[PDB]
Amino acid sequence: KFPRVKNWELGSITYDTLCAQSQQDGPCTPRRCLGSLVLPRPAEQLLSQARDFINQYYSSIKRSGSQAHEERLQEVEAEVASTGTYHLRESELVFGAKQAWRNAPRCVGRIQWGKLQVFDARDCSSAQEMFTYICNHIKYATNRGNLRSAITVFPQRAPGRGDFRIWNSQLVRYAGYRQQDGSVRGDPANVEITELCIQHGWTPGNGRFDVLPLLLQAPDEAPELFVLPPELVLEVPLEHPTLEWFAALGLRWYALPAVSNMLLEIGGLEFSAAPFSGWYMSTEIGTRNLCDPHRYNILEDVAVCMDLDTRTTSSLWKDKAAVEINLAVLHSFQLAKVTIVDHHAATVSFMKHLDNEQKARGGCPADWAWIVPPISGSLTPVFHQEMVNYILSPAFRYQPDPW
Amino acid sequence: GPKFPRVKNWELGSITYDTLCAQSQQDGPCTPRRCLGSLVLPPAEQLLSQARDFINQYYSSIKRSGSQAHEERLQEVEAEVASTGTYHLRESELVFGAKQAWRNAPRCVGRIQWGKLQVFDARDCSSAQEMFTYICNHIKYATNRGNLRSAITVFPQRAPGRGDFRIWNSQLVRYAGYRQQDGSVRGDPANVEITELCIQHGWTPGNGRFDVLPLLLQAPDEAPELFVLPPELVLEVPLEHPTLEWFAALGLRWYALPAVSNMLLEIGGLEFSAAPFSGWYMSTEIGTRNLCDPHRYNILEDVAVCMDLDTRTTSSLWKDKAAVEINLAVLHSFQLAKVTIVDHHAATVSFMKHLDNEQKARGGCPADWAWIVPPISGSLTPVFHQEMVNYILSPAFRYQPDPW
Ligand code: HEM
Ligand code: HEM
Ligand SMILES: CNCc1cc(OCc2ccc3ccc(N)nc3c2)ccc1Cl
Ligand SMILES: CNCc1cc(OCc2ccc3ccc(N)nc3c2)ccc1Cl
Ligand SMILES: C[C@H](O)[C@H](O)[C@H]1CNc2nc(N)[nH]c(=O)c2N1
Ligand SMILES: C[C@H](O)[C@H](O)[C@H]1CNc2nc(N)[nH]c(=O)c2N1
Ligand SMILES: [Zn+2]
Repeated sequence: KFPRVKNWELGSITYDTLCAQSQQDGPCTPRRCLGSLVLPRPAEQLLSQARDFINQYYSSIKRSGSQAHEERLQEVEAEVASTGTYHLRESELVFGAKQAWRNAPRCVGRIQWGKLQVFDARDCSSAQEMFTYICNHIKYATNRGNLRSAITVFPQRAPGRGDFRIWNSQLVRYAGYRQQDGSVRGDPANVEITELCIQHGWTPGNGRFDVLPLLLQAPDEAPELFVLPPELVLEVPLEHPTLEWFAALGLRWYALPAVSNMLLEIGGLEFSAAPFSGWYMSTEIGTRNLCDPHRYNILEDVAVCMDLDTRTTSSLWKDKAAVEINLAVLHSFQLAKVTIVDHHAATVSFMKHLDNEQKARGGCPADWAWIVPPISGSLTPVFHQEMVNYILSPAFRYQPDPW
Repeated sequence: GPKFPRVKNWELGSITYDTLCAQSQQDGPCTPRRCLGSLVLPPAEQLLSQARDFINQYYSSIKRSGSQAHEERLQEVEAEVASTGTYHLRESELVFGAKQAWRNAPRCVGRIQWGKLQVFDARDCSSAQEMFTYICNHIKYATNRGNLRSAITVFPQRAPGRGDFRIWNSQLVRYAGYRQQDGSVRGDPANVEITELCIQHGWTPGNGRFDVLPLLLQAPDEAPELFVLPPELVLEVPLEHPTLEWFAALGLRWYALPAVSNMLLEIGGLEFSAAPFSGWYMSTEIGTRNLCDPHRYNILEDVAVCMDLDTRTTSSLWKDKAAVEINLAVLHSFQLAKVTIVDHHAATVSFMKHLDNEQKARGGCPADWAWIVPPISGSLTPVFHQEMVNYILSPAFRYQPDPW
């Protein structure tokens, strides 16, 4: 019933009891673990999810059973009974957004969960308005390199009406230009979105790091195209501390990781456009974004600059180049005074988070395969920590691409 | 479409479906409410069903499913359980079973090799001395002076009302772990308990960082007896670095042969409590886990200081740098000594090929992602980007409680 969770570096044993609060099914069954899969394969429903959330909210401020609690439950019940739905008070929304981050099993950065600026953009009626909110989000979150976590929340979904959607997966993304000679200039993860932009009338560039426009969509309307003011988008040229040739690669990355394709669910209400940003862990850029084969794929180029043996795997040329690239990202962001965390500091902070959550709730939902970094796994403490994975609401969820 | 798990490779974009998982009879630790996949250790009627199942598997493998000999073997096994409460496997059944157990092992990245496994039948063994002889032969055969060969030696099965054959050590080769009076550990901390068990049983202990442990061997209903391995049987590789000349002076070494000996081999409900097996190392096992784990030899800081790295800050990536050079030293020295080894890139590539083989051969392959992905350079290898389905097929290797 209650899972025995062991740390194999220290011998420590905990027991997760938070998992009992899980109301949603994951992809595993006793016959097969599907834990490594990236994506997933009436009115009393909503009402019970609403009651549960309001109950959480009032417990958070230590006022359970009180008359403000009991009254808020009836407001929620009266509205659902008459309209099939209801609305969150802003304070509740602020709470809900923090819990969704706190509950995100794949996020290594949750030590920060209580510090989150929440912009209420539920009074949005057009793509143009959505653009203003996004520009402001970016300005606030970027704060000249002293990054600050933020989320902007657009109107929730409503029955028989199209969704508010940001078509881009992140607020800032580099273009992917498919050359007709088989290759791709720019970021191959972004080929499809780049093509959507062009079809919607964007005039494309031809660099490896062309910042994409935002395609914003208000309900049942064609998406509209907005170019982000170049001064809003802070970027960091990459250079290496000892390899003077590194900067000559023209490599660079943007400061702000702002995810915009996820759906935020609070108390049974769904928010299809709710972009959020924190700051980068260095490996995201250094390992995944630049070294992944289906991305910028720079491993070989850097290895040759380093004059390593490329002819054989046993010279570990890949491992060596990757370390230097990650070092270039850390150095450069620190040089440009932009908030960034290395994977050792991050994982160490995540262990402290686990301990805080253990005392606070009796567990912490965590997805080992995502929490463990993409290089130097067992060299971080999270590797040796067993983790229980489950779904708590409020939550961030994936949703289909709107096209 | 298909009512089976869909499996994606995110590098290549390719999709497969796992139908093999339908063959699983034993439940794992996960439920719809929570995934426990990262957890390291989570009657004649029952026997007969497992026995019938394995006999069906065996006859399938030789393409005689539904045949007269198949049905006679079924009747033969049932009648044997009917009078003894257990049954016995034929030689070729044991060979097929042992190989299928390796094939079925979700955590093993080396399964491309699964059909080339030398199976030594040792079901005649009747003493601890004789266990020693068999073990020595295994080591000689498998070590083959550096040109390593996969092998398993299978000792008599669990019998009703008779003690188990057990090998107390977790591997046939392991370094002593000597607990110091100043709290620390000399040698391998992983092996503190078995070292103390060896001493309690009469072994005169050394005081090195790399003292090879004696074997504690247990024949049925008898106390374990102690056997020292003749040193020439135990191939070691001194560690040096291709370009960093000082690395040799660290005096580090590792043994050639990884030979796991505490696992239980299960076949058709028959349980072989002693069935040590061995292949060859993947370099990250030695270079990353055994030598760099904090709770193992923990040499990361030593090496980083020799490399003159800034160890006062995480963001210098000193751990990452030292780790790479240690791994490189493992590879270089094993190659120089001409002792079979595989780096984590070559291994993971070979595992992708294996997944493709098994997709065609069996409609899928049970695989534990957290264990298949290597402990350094994870996403630099192709398996990181490969979704995997994990489940228990039988025949299997299983963990078993320690004899004491
Ligand atoms: C403040 C610093 C933060 C750091 C260092 C951090 C770190 C990370 C990293 C490394 C990942 C893995 C992402 C990947 O490989 O694609 C991740 C995932 C995630 N993060 Fe954070 N994060 C931070 C802030 C936030 C904030 C403010 C939110 C939302 C309020 C958030 C929500 C999430 C979610 C929902 C995931 C999982 C995405 C998925 O399931 O695909 N994070 N985080
Ligand atoms: C031939 C070369 C082989 C290589 C390179 C190889 C590689 C590996 C590696 C790296 C692991 C991870 C273990 C750990 O980190 O603790 C592993 C696990 C495992 N291997 Fe293989 N292996 C090989 C041969 C074999 C053979 C011959 C057998 C048995 C007949 C076998 C059975 C297993 C089993 C049962 C595990 C899982 C152990 C556990 O679950 O705790 N392997 N292998
Ligand atoms: C799961 N496939 C990639 C994917 C990642 C997503 O999130 C990545 C993500 C999410 C939140 C983050 C927060 C901070 C940070 N530095 N990186 C972060 C990275 C969202 C949608 C998709 Cl489709
Ligand atoms: C659970 N981790 C410790 C443990 C590891 C075990 O096996 C590790 C193992 C098993 C087989 C291997 C075969 C080849 C190889 N290179 N390494 C191999 C490593 C068995 C039991 C235990 Cl208790
Ligand atoms: C197949 C595998 O589950 C997939 O590639 C995962 C593994 N772990 C990850 N971990 C993080 N942080 N981000 C990712 O995109 C992934 N991808
Ligand atoms: C807690 C976690 O499951 C544990 O550290 C695992 C992770 N993956 C592993 N992978 C391999 N190959 N060997 C191991 O011992 C482990 N340990
Ligand atoms: Zn699972």
